Amino acid sequence: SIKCALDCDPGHDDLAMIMLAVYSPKLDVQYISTTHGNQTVNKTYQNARRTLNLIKRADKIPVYRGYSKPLTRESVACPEIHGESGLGGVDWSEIDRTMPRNPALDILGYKDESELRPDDFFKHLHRLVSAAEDKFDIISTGSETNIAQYLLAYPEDAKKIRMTTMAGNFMIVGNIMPFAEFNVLIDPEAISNILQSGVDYTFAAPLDITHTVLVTEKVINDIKAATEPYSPKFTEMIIKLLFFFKDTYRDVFGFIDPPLHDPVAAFHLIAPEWFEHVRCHVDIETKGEYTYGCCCTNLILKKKDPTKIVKPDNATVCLKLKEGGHDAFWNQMITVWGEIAKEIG
Amino acid sequence: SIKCALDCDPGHDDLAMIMLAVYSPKLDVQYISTTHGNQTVNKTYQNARRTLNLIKRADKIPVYRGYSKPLTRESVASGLGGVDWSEIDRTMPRNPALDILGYKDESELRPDDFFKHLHRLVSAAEDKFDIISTGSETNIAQYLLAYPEDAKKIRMTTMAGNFMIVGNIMPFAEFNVLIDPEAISNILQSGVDYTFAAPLDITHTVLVTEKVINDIKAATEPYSPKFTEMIIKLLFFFKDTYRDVFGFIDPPLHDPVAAFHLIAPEWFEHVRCHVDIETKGEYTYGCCCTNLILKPTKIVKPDNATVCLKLKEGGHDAFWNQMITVWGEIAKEIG
Amino acid sequence: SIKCALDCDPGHDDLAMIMLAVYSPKLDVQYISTTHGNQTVNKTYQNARRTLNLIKRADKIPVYRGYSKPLTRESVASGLGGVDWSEIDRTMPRNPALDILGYKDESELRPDDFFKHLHRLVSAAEDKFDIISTGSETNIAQYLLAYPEDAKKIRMTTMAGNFMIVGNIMPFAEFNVLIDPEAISNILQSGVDYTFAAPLDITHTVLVTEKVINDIKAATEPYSPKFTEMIIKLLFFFKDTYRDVFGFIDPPLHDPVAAFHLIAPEWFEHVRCHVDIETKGEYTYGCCCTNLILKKKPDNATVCLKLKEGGHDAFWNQMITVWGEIAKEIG
Amino acid sequence: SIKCALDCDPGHDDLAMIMLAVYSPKLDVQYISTTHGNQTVNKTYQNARRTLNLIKRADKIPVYRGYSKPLTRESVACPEIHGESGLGGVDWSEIDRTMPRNPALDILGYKDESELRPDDFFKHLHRLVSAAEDKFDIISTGSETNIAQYLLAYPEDAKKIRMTTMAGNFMIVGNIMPFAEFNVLIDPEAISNILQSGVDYTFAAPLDITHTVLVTEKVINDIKAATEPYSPKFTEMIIKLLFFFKDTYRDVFGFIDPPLHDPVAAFHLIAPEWFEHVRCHVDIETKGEYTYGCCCTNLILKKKDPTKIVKPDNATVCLKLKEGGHDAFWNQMITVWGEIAKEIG
Ligand SMILES: OC[C@H]1O[C@H](O)[C@H](O)[C@@H]1O
Ligand SMILES: OC[C@H]1O[C@H](O)[C@H](O)[C@@H]1O
Ligand SMILES: OC[C@H]1O[C@H](O)[C@H](O)[C@@H]1O
Ligand SMILES: OC[C@H]1O[C@H](O)[C@H](O)[C@@H]1O
Ligand SMILES: [Ca+2]
Ligand SMILES: [Ca+2]
Ligand SMILES: [Ca+2]
Ligand SMILES: [Ca+2]
Repeated sequence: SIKCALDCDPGHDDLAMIMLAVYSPKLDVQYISTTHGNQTVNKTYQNARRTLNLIKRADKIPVYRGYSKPLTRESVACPEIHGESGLGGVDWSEIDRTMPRNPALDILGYKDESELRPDDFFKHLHRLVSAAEDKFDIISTGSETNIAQYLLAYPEDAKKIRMTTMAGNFMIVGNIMPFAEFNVLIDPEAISNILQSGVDYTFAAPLDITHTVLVTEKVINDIKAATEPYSPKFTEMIIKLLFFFKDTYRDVFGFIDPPLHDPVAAFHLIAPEWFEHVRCHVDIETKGEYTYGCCCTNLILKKKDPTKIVKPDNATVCLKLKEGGHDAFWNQMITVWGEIAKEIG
Repeated sequence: SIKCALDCDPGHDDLAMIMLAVYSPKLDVQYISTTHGNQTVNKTYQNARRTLNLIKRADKIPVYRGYSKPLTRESVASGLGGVDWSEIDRTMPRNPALDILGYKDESELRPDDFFKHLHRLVSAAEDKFDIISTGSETNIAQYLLAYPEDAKKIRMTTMAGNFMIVGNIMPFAEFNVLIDPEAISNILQSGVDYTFAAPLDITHTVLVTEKVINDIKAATEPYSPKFTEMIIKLLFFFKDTYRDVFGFIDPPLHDPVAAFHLIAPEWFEHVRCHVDIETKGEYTYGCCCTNLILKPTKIVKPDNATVCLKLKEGGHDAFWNQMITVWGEIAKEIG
Repeated sequence: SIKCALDCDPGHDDLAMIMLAVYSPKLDVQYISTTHGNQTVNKTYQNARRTLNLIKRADKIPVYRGYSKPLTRESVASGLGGVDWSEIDRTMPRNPALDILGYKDESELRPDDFFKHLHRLVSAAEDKFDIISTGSETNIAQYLLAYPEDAKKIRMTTMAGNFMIVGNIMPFAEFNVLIDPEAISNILQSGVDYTFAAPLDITHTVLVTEKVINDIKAATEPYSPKFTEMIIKLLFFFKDTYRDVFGFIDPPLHDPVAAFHLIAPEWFEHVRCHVDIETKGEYTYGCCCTNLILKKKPDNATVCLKLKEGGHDAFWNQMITVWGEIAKEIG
Repeated sequence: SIKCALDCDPGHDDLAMIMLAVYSPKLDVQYISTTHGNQTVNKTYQNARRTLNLIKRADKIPVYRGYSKPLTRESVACPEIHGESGLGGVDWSEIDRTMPRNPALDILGYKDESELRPDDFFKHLHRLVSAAEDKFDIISTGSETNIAQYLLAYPEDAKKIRMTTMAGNFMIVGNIMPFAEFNVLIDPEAISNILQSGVDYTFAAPLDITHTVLVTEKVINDIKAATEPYSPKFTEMIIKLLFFFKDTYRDVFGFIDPPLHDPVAAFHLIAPEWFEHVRCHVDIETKGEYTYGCCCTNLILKKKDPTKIVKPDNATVCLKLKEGGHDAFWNQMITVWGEIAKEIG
């Protein structure tokens, strides 16, 4: 079993990722840290805890509320995709009202949530990094501000951190900006810092991959088949969240079926075998006026003139799923949804 | 018939574009102006004249040798490999441009030579004068700096940029834009009526297949086997690198597509939009940035270009029949 | 008395500033936080504690070791040359910060340690809590990123920048700004009440002349000759490079001037203006850009361009009196 | 006698520079080319010709109308200093009405001025560059766009061009922007191009020097003394122009006596021996948002760590006048004003 932490900004797809990571027996989630991105970090905190409560885990997994804005830029949310709440599609009154105390507070010695501070997670992560036999796994699927901040406070830990991310676009264009992907552009300095720090970094789920991991009619019916027998209430919840995500992806980006981005990065930690991988140098544009967040690589230059590479590698890039990859991913995701529905009843 | 000028950096693609434009009865080429690219503007001059001589037109069309480097950056400089050009070079007629300029020979050619000829054409035009541009766009930027009042009477039709797909020589940008993005940025702000007629979006689907090669042979081999051999080699010179570097099974032909746009616009999708050219980006200069991906109350910066993202149905076939018919007529004249 | 904290990168100048702030009865130093500069934040930690120990205060004031590098750029890293510190190091009392934090020893110090202490001070303040900042301003930028709602209740008084004269380590920019301009840019946008109290504009006219040196000796040599010797060497360590590189006959003392501003603001000219920090410039990052040159976007700082008349003398009498009291305590 | 051309944007101080250069026997002016800057290049054309006509030379010196805007930015004029015309202070009706035909037109084969084109000067300059035994001298005291354009058309001539300029600020702050000087900031890409091209370039008159070359009451009375005996009309003209320049320099920048910048660069070609000189690497800021046009040098680094210098020298910088320099300058300037007044009567 692999001990890991999740850094995320839920967000419908982060919701899916938490489910997979928390319930996969291959992963052992230590905590969740929320960031700014799809919404304000206060909402993404609340949304991680809602995800956990729905899956009967809100009193088991500590959740930390992290940094509210990027290193050197202004926050940019994405209600256009994820609603003003960050998890549109459903009424969360019941989940909010039955929310157990956050075990993070116990760890921190806090009476209540008003004491939560962005750097709360630091000491917990540092214990996990120290304890790790090789490297400690972080899955990051929102802005990567929190990890940048950690590394600024703990630079000596970078070499013992392994990042597995949903971020970027390489061989296809971006989404919220022409050539850049949301998670990078909202704080490119963060990812630029991380790449230079000594972290072992994997672009596990760029749009390149995530734009082929779509929530089709076939997926929706497999979900209902795995869940409706055990928990109609849970079916209703997860379907509505996915339909809301679909509708905005259609109205905003023309997509017929929406991409379920973030679980794919958890899937990479669960089962790396399903992914193509290439080592390269990734530069994050920070100076560009219209192109900040662009992930610019030396892949062309290796292919052209291989033995003249100036810059050393600083990342793994996953451009495609290997054969059977899409199937492997959905079976793992739908099995988790089926187990969740069992626990809920 | 449509009077026009060609600005280009031949270049095998540009060679194909000159052929189409010069031999199309729909177009009336007034001159050709060459620019820098992978090859020095001196070579691209020589290559335009080689193209013209091969097609029995070197003594009809004036060719100008333009600027050797970008507005504010460094160049990245035969330029028509695949072929022995000794015969073409040796039988080269005098460049009619020299007569117009009063020059004894070619060593007197200056980058701004084209200016007064273009200004006469712009003045004479009833609406706008058509320029087809398929290399760096430095020359046109320079012209507009010398003649700002003419921008409003210039219509540009270009091979440049990439919009819904990634770039080529840099991750998100296309060669012609990145080699001088300030040029295109200037032009877009100037009042020029500007059409991205042949971005990679379109040109990456205009590929030299087995079917194209045999149609070429069919149109050319009866009349000029030498010319068949030549045009195939030129089209396949960069084939291996296009495969191993950029994944193509069959290599693209970019620049003719922009001449095709002036010949027959009706084969192209078209959308008016605001294009920003990245100039500040370290790794992303030359990017053509639009909101085309997006389907509020946000201040819309006004349109400054037409973007052609795809060929309409039958467009690829319309293009090749026009291109291959030209190659067929050329091969007739050569024998 | 005015409660305040010092953020600094000692540094001979910062050493002088700590002395003034700690021994002035007008100021009540709550803690010192160290930052990166020409020396690593580990050394600047050690140097703040050395300053405190020398002045018989290392067991009174908590010192925090802060961030080791800028927000988004690379560091440019003893830091108090001129002196043998073996005695001071060996007699160093436990850092009271450790007691506050529950740490056994100094290896457990973390850059964000100061945060909760500062937040208590900000909350407790009736209007705003005073920070004097005289190195890179990374620590304060980090704090504000963790605690954005506190910006409105923080008053900064800094040694940083250059406005009507050129810079020092770069043509148009001053060390403290250029080493992390994103930090100061952040702070200026945050809501902090910010004063450029001691730009080069002022500090380049606060020079260690023969007259200053003899006044120092007069105030100190009667009580502590070894302290006289120490403080002169520290003040003249960088003399040769200040002459050969930057033209000064007598070298400047920058950072005390910012503590002096909190002690006695009335000696300074002041103007409210909009300051833009260059971050995009290749050769000009750290430039503090205003329209101050012109006599014909909302204000975000106070700028102090010159000392009022008698200001130089007010400053030295305060500085030299502190050195005289220190020398008394040392003997 | 030294053959040279003037590139300028008159402008009250350019007016003074033309006077000095044209009437100094040490200099042989081949032509004047006007640029954008203190005003639109059409006005600076008219203003060069007005200068020439006033000094009985409008039919002797060809004037070219050059480029109207910078290489890659939008024009910025300076009416705040120089009036909407570019030469406020005086009524120019008489000068305009008695303006002889521009000899440039004869050189170009043009019937009239509507045929003037920005690249007109090119062929004339190229003949002068070819004919020069070493290098051909250009004095440049406005935007340097025209010379950048020339070099883009004629790159092989750069090595045979010597520039002597009024531009920049090095050890003091700028004027129209905090850290940069008008002539550089209005087109920094131009100067950046020129510095990289192979031109032999001298910053002969930065603000460093020009801010100490002031039009005092002592200068004004010396002017009147040298001119009023021979031409009261000319005295009236040159005084009014200087007083207008003074008043705006006071209202705009608080200067009591205004700096007469541009003549100082002509003075450098007349008598270099009055100037300090240092060779260094000058970088022009082009990327800075608030600091474009800044002249950033490696002078600090040679002083600090001398034998590590990376970047090769690309300019001469004149930081101060040598002793007697200010006197030498005014005697030369006031003698010219005195000779002008003689010819006018
Ligand atoms: O571009 C994909 C990222 O932004 C989307 O909003 C998802 O949350 C994902 O993390
Ligand atoms: O980017 C495609 C362009 O570059 C190629 O070299 C062709 O000439 C074409 O104009
Ligand atoms: O540039 C002035 C600053 O740098 C110096 O090194 C001093 O520490 C001062 O705070
Ligand atoms: O900054 C000085 C320059 O601009 C001024 O306006 C002068 O004309 C001079 O050429
Ligand atoms: Ca997410
Ligand atoms: Ca081309
Ligand atoms: Ca300091
Ligand atoms: Ca001028």
